[PDB]
Amino acid sequence: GSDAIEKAVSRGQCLYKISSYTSYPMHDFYRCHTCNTTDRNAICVNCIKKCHQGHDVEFIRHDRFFCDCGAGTLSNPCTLAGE
Ligand SMILES: [Zn+2]
Ligand SMILES: [Zn+2]
Ligand SMILES: [Zn+2]
Repeated sequence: GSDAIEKAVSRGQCLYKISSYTSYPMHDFYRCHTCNTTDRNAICVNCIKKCHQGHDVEFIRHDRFFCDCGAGTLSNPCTLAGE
């Protein structure tokens, strides 16, 4: 496919800013067990490194997802969405 997702990741931004909740772009996604209000959350790599620094996190797989951190559905607010 195109490099558009990889480029967005390289810019350091959250992938929700290009996926919203209506598309499922393909990239690496992670899970945060510390912020588990939603049970099987999927979090983009920039959010896991910044919004979940020091949290209990795991890489899950490279597959289609939209970022639950940027969507605003986790216990904590996304630090890549406007602070
Ligand atoms: Zn994100
Ligand atoms: Zn977390
Ligand atoms: Zn985030």
